[PDB]
Amino acid sequence: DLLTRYRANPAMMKNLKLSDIRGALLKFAKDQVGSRFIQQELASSKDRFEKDSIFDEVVSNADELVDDIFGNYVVQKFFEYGEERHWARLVDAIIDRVPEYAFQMYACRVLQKALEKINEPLQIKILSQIRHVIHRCMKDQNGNHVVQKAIEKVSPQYVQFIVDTLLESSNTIYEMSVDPYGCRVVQRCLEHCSPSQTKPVIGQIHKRFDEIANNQYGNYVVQHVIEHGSEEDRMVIVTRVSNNLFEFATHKYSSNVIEKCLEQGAVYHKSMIVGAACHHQEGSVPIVVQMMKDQYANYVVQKMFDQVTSEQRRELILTVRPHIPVLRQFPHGKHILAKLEKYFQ
RNA sequence: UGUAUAUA
Ligand SMILES: [Cl-]
Repeated sequence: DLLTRYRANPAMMKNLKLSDIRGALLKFAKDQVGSRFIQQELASSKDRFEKDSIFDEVVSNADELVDDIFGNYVVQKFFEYGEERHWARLVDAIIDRVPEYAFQMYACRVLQKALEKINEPLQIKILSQIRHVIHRCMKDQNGNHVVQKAIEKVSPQYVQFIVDTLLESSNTIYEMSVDPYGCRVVQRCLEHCSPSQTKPVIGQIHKRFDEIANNQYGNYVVQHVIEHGSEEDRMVIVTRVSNNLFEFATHKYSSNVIEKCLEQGAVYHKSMIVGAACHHQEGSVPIVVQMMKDQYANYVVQKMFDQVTSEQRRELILTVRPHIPVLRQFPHGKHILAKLEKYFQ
């Protein structure tokens, strides 16, 4: 009845405080208008006891509020930085159903707010439950964000079980790299995990490099290997793409990998790619010229002109200068050479 | 002329 009154004439009730909600916290937190009063009060109130008064109502009904369209924000407000005195109780209120909450679209946002704010003992206490559903959680539309959040906010030694799940079986990393949600977990792992953890992960990627490099999601995983992997990792990749420059460049997704190699690679990595592009075939035309005729590889050669040194750019100009006549007669070849005209003068 | 990344 208290909520029914407050919805009708809200401005006629501008004195309402959180201590007045009392046993109405459930109806308020699950209401569109009610949950905001709670949130606005929690943010604007300077009284620690008013905010603590409803907290036992929050703990008592946490299991019902975490995956509510509106209640999930009320629970999140008590995970904020100025509420550390309440973290341990709130985690215990939800700890046993974390395996469920990881897959729910509202409750997962609460688990992320927890991992973002709480201290390491409680973080490990939440990953304790994610351990039970980790493989299925990595691929979930909701759960992958909880695994991503753990990788960013928890020290590498306490997310080792996530890495060992990537190395669960021989095909796990391929399975994850080609999954629209598991591939995001692999990238976060490449960004934040220790070299002893990322070296076996990058090891599995190399064995099925071609498939992953041309997958609509795995190509992002390969691009993250180039940037965050070792210098030898970039060598094995650049040597791989250099010897198969035409195949990698003329496919929709692996063409982005060659672009990533040019933006990240050192001078001699650029030299391997430029050398392979200008390597004259005895019975045909240089690879860079065929690449300019392709729907995808033409963006790769302009990337070369934008990224290589002047002497390597010099090598490219002496290679395709005899070929502009036959190049202009291919689809979009006029716009391609026009973007390249600043290099042909 | 060519690719992704969840809440009122
Ligand atoms: Cl859902």
